[PDB]
Amino acid sequence: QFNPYGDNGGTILGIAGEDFAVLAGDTRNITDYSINSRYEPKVFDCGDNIVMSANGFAADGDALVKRFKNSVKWYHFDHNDKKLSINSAARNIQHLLYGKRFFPYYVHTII
Amino acid sequence: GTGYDLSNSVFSPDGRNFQVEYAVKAVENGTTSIGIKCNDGVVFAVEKLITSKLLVPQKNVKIQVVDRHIGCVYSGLIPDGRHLVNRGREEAASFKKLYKTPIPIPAFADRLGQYVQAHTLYNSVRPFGVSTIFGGVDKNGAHLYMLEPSGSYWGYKGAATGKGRQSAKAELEKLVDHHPEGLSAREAVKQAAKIIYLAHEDNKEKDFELEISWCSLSETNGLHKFVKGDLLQEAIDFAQKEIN
Amino acid sequence: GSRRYDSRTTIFSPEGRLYQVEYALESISHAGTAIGIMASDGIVLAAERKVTSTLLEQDTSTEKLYKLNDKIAVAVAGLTADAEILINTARIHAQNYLKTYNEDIPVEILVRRLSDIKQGYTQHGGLRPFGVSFIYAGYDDRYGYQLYTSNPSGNYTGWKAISVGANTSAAQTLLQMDYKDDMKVDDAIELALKTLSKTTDSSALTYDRLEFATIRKGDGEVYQKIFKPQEIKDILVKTGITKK
Amino acid sequence: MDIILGIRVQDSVILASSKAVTRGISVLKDSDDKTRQLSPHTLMSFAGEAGDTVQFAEYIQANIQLYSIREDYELSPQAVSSFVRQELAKSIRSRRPYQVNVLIGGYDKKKNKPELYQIDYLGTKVELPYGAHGYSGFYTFSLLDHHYRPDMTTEEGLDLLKLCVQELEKRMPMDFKGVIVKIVDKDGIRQVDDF
Amino acid sequence: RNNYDGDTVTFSPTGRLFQVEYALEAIKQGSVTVGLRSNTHAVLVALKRNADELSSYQKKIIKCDEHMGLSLAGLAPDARVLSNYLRQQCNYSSLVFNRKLAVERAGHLLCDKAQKNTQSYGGRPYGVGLLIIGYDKSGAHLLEFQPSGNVTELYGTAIGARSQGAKTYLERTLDTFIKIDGNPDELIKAGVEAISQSLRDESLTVDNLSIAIVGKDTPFTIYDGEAVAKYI
Amino acid sequence: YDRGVSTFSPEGRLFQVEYSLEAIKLGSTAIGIATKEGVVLGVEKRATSPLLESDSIEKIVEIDRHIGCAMSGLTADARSMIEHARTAAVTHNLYYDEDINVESLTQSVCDLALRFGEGERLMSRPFGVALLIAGHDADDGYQLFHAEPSGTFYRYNAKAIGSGSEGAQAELLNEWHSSLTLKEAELLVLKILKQVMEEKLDENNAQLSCITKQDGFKIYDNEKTAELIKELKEKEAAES
Amino acid sequence: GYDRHITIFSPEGRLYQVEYAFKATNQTNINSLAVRGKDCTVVISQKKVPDKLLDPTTVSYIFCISRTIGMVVNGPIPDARNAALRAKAEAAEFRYKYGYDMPCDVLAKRMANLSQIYTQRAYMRPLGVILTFVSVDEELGPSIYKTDPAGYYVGYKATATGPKQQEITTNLENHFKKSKIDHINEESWEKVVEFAITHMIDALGTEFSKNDLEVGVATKDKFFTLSAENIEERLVAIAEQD
Amino acid sequence: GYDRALSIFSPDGHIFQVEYALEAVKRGTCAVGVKGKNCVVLGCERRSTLKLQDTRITPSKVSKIDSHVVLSFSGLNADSRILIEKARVEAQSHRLTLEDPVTVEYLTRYVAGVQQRYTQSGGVRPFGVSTLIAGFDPRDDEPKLYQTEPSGIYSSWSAQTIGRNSKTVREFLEKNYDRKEPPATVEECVKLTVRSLLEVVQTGAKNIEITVVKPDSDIVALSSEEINQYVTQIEQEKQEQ
Amino acid sequence: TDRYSFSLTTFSPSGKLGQIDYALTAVKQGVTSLGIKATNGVVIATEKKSSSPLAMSETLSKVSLLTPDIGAVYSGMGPDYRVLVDKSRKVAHTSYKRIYGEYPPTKLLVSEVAKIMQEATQSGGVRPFGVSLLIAGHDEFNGFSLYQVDPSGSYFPWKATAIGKGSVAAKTFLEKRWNDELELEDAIHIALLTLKESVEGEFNGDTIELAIIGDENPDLLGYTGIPTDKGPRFRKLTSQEINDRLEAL
Ligand SMILES: [Mg+2]
Repeated sequence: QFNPYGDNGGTILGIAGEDFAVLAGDTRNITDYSINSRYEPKVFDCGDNIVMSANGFAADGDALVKRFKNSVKWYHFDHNDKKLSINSAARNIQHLLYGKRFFPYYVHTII
Repeated sequence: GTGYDLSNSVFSPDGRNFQVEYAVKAVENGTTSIGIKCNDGVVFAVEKLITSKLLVPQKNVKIQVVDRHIGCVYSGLIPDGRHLVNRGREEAASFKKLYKTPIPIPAFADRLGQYVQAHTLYNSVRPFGVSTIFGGVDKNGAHLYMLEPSGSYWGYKGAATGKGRQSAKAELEKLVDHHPEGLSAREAVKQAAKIIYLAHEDNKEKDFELEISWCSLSETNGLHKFVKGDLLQEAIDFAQKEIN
Repeated sequence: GSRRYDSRTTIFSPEGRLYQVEYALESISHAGTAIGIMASDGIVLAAERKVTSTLLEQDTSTEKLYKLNDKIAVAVAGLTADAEILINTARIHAQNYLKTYNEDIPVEILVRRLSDIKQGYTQHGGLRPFGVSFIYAGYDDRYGYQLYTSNPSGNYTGWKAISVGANTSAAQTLLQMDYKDDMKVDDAIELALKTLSKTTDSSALTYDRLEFATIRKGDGEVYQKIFKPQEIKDILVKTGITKK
Repeated sequence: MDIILGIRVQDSVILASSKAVTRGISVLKDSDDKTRQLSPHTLMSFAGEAGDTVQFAEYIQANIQLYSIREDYELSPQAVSSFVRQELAKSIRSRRPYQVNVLIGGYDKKKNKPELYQIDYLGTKVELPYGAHGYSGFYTFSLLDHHYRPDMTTEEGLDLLKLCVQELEKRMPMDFKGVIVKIVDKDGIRQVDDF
Repeated sequence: RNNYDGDTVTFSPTGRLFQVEYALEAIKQGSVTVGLRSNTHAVLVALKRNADELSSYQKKIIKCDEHMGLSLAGLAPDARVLSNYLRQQCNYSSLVFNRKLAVERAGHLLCDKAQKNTQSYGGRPYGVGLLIIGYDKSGAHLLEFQPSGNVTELYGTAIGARSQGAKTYLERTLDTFIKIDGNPDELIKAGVEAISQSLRDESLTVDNLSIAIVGKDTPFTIYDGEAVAKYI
Repeated sequence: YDRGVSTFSPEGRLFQVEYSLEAIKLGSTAIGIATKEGVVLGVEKRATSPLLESDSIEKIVEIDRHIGCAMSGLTADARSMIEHARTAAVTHNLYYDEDINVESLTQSVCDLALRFGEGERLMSRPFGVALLIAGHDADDGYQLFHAEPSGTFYRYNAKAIGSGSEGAQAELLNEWHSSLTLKEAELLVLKILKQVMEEKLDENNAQLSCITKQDGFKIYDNEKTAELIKELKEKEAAES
Repeated sequence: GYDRHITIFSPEGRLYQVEYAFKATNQTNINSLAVRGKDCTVVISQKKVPDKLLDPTTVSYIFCISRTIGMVVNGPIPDARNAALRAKAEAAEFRYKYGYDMPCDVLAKRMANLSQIYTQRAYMRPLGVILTFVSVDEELGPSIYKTDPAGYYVGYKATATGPKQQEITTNLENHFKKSKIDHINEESWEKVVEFAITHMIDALGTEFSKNDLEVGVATKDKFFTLSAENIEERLVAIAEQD
Repeated sequence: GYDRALSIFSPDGHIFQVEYALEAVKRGTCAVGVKGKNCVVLGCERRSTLKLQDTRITPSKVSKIDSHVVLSFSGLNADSRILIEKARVEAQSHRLTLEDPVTVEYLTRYVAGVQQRYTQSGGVRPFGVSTLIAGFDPRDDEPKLYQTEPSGIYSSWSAQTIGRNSKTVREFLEKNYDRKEPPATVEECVKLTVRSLLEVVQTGAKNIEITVVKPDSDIVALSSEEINQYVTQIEQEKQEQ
Repeated sequence: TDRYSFSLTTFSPSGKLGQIDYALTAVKQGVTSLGIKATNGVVIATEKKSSSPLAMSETLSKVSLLTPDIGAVYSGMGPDYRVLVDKSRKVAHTSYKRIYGEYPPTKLLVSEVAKIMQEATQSGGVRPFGVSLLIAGHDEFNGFSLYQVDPSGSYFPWKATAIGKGSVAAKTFLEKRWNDELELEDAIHIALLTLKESVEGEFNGDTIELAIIGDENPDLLGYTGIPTDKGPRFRKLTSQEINDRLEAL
């Protein structure tokens, strides 16, 4: 039987300050007990001053990050380049995730 | 009765489809494009009307490539030619996928012909407003074909369509009579340049830009390549020297 | 395209009439006359065969009267084939109601379903309507004996006595003259035969030129009888329309 | 789990439905009415899987009321039971079948007769003098087999139902929090105040 | 009068497609917009039309990707549809191939999308002309798109009412503006002079002017309002 | 019937679009004025009989709490557009936890306008109704858009549609200034309505509403409109 | 009015589009005939190549449908190739579904049913072609079956199609009246080809070179088309014939 | 399959099919609706030559949509049947999903939306039907009377007529209906409605139907004898001249 | 791209269905074909008008077997009749034999063919069939029967009738020559006499097509061993039998 999921390790961490926020992630990508890459970044700038990271299954995380970047691109397209607020991005990501409620993204997400 | 020419796929009392002939009229009003079958390949040439000097030269390409061995040029409504070339590319792709070998020129010709002819069976679609000269080299050698808006296609030693199709055809005919042994690839390229320059007289009001491609078994290894660079200038010089 | 040949069958006239419905009613006006009469203890359907000949077998012929179930019959006026299509759908709907509720379908429900089927063709689909008028004679526990009519528009109405087809004005005048509420089924048979003999287009009214049916209560059940040619001849000689 | 009981006497039908709704180890409700009035003289009690029951019952009620408004005529209890049996027999072979068992009690005004039907989630319909759905049957049937008379009055039927409910409260292992009792007769459907 | 202008599936006896010609005429009645390019940049200038003095000068420049955009003349809805198609094609290229869509390929795709409407019964050709600017791996590019399907690469052109004035202006100024490499302001000024050459009884203001620039080290940007004030 | 719904005129226009505009010209008058203190929308109710209860003449609808709409023409065709706009606004709020931009709402509405022809299933004809979409968002403030069945939409400081719209536009051109206040806008809308109305303007045949950043979109009841009418009568009476 | 443009009935009960398709069949001004031998079937057709720029080898109106069935078409070459592709597809599908090669008459009936469909449905125009199928069926012997745009199909002892059709028809009738048999009593197919060419030059009244004819021969379990050199051989043997 | 645009615009800005449907409504039997102080009366004209027609089984012009809401019409009866079926199904659906019966305004809006969709869809013609929808909202005693046209327009009315000679009856109602003093008793409303009908009927009670709607789902159609009582009272008050 | 989703057969203001009347016109111009019912069988005959004498007559089969007890002949457009015969043979299996194990009775098969034709007179983008059929059949519970089916989809049962050009003349003949005591051989004789008047050309077995629905033919069954499996009642007469019956006139 084919298992459509995998674990690629890693760890991310976000902390909010008074007028700043930080999103950090380790640059290690692994499979089982092998190191796939010692530098494979998983925290990404998505524009509109929003950083995002989906950690867990590297394929699902890359797919989710791509979909959210495309979502911000088309949000600019459809709303006169309106800045995507952090809460608007969070809600749009809730809908992106729940779209696969029955084939989930095996990732924990932090923006 | 009357009114037979208003709808497509309607037979007139003389057995004609007038919409197809109107498409042919639209074809004849297009720029000149020719094809020459030589001993081991084919050459295609086309006149590009430089409406103004704001047009970027060497761009706005008209000759299209199907697979890696088929060359197609057309006279008439350029968008219909692009549509037909896209359909032919899909046909060649499916043929390669199923039968592994690249599609032979007669097979590709019949694909295009069936498509164009099907576009003359229903009043819900418009006939194709292009004439197409295509061909290339397959396992059986070199093949040149011309396909009309009716879906009728034939194999040609040389073909021409567009405004200057008359003179060009005549010139082409002389070629067939002058060398029954055949032309070489570069000779056919230079001759196509000359023939395009000669057929430009029927469109002498606007300036023109020559465009030549070829598919030769020895010169291009069976692949379809645009004649560019030094060979293009050599053919242009041969044509210009032939005019004066 | 193809819209030029579209007759646009479901459009309104500037007076608010459906062209095809009116023309189909005009068609039905030339069909053989059919009469239904609802007596106090039965219902009678009579109809004239427009198609008649010396070589036409009548024993195996059913042109105007049809069984829908065991308690409902129809007299048809117009295109017999459209009538058969509608009759098949009506029989199927009656059996559907039976399978669903384990009860015989009330006559008005069947009439309304068939009339809705007719109306659908007059509002969408771009098809011609059904050139058929129906006279439904039925029995149910809720309303007793019931007599309905439905024309190509999808409209249906209930009558004590009614006629469809040819010479509806004359037949309706005669029925309005000679109909009384307390009459019995035999009196209704007599009145139907008399009206058909007075409004027929033929010389005399013969047995081979008629179809006859009676839905009556004779034993605690209702019996549906489609008259055979001999029964028609007998009932004709009994009311004094024929001899022998 | 749920108790669905029905006794058809001489002049009426009586339906008893357990009041308890339980999910997990919690009795969420103790006053639930497991019946829907399909028509002024036709009532239906139901039991089975959560959600399926009320969904199916209200769907049936919608269709019956639509019929009544369309024809200005009240369907007989037999026709209503046939419609419900067709619906269940179609559902049993669909993607997600309705897991509902129903009792249908009506007073046919034409026959002037009480009718009681029992239908299960498969589409198995029977007309019975007394019916019961689920494990409650295993106690009630025999009891009625001994005490039921066809000529009983509605008060006698109510005493008989009291006997049945007492037996279920005594021997059944689940607390169904009493029963709601309803009577369907020529005058319509009423609910017994206290039982 | 003419029985050959009923639809796009009817050829005239001359061989013409009158519905396509009426789409072209819908362009010619549209407002004027000009485009030009050098070897490092490409500019679109757009005189946005207003319904009246209380109206807003309608949006005439649409961005398709960080490296490509267009200006329109004609039916704004059809330009919305075609621009959305172009955005989706650029998006498909970027997502599936990690590749910026070449301007030539975008022109080919628009040509095919437009031809699909000139050969089928039901529906019409698009009543818009589009000027497409873009900087890609091949340099700067300007494309003219017509409802006929013909897409052509140019150094400069203009479409809309009285566009021949700007067209001849660029024909004379070709050798001038082609060689302005690395100075976007001069390209914008040349384009503004061109679009002024195609206006009669009018004058460019802040409200009726739209500029768009894309080129080397310059993402596709639109200047509206006071941003164009520097160009009168 | 001798053409097609998506057929071009020799001058480059869509026949059905122009015909729908001509049909809109026959509708009730609807005027909108956009200020810096809000936007005002007024409509002529136009009763066809004294028995018709003028309260049930809904020509001003709420798209969202911050966006209102006024219709003119075949108001029956508007209903579907109103539903599309309401669902679009609520769906944008659902996906993004924010109010939809007024231009975005108008653009989604106009997406329907040219969604007609013979197809893949579309409407048979364009809409026979024009819309004045007034609203407020934080990006462009107060906005008033005119949405045509041609799929095009414009923004206006003030705009009049319907029967007496032509002559109304000129009047707006005379009386609109950038520093216009909300009360002046209400009074001006009532004035132009009374001028273009075929009967004496009162609260029963004229409806007023506004969009303010503070209180959202509110339709004025009959009493507020009647008081505004009395105030307009007083202001105009003291002029020569 | 419009009853002349789509395949519906005129008030005289005629389908004018079908008649105009029959008219379109003669657009090519090419004649053909087909004859049956003792154990073979020959089709002769005219090969008219007007343009000198044409590749003569690709100018053909004879098609190899299957390994046993050949088809010669009188009509425009687009509709000819349409019908040829459909017939090849139908023959392959028949062999696949029923395990034996499609009989000539069955393929003729199939194409005739498709033609009838075109004459009854208004969305599709009739094909302006007359199809003559030749084969040596394992159950019927040498077989010639012709189908027309009207949907008719019929077998022939011999046949001819084209502008001079009637003349060739009469010639063949007369020969078969003289010989009193329904075929050519010759064992070799070359002689049957010779007979067909002889009678075609007699009916048309013009001589033929090797580049003016197209010859298709069907023998048991084979259908082929003669080359220009083999046609020239037949012409040489005819010239020597008295 | 058939998607031909039948309802299209004319150069003068008209949808000719909708207006022709209105014409079809103009030739139908007359229907009247009058709002009382606490009731709604719907009157209808029957076609003549009913001497052999069976009034027992024939469908009446006033059809019940729900226990509390009724609908009458003018135009083609078959289209009205289709609309009534849709309306009854939607009323049951609204009961099922909202746990509250339809309001007269919501049912009216649904019917008008169906009619509009039929005037905007390809391959279909508009309904040759205009409707009067009357009743009382659930747990409300304020009468509601709405009218819908083939175009999809709907509006409330204190009283309104549709059908043949509806201009005459509408003028009569405009003359004799005072909004300040609506008919207080049910009797006054039924009398006003039967007078409005008699203005055009010119026959008698035999071609007049009257259905009264009172709150809490009380709906009753008067038999021919009560209609004859009203007609005889009207003619007696007519005789004085 | 089938955009013809509308009726091509509509009511004219006079009430006529124009395409149906024109199809009847096409039928009336067809070669005469007749049918005669006897007490022990039915006979159906027609003329095999061949355009060229080079055409093989056996291929021009105008009488076609539908079921082992039901055959058909026509007047009108050959190809319409051919596709109708194919549809009828198919529906005899799909709609009856595969459901009840027995072939359909004559009336049911005739009504199915009639339904096909009526659909052809109302469906979108189609003309009516340009043929009229005479279907002769035998079933166990109705005996022998002869039906006529028109382009309109209407079918009628005939003791005997004819359709085509000489129809009127033939019917007069049949009317004055038919009686309910007729024999199958006498019916064949009357059919030959009636066709002899409607045909201008040669009159032999090769120029006429004639078939019968008579007794069962066990020799035509193909297998023996099932006493209940009766032979087929439809039998097409050979040219030799037709000539043998012609020589004694
Ligand atoms: Mg056709």
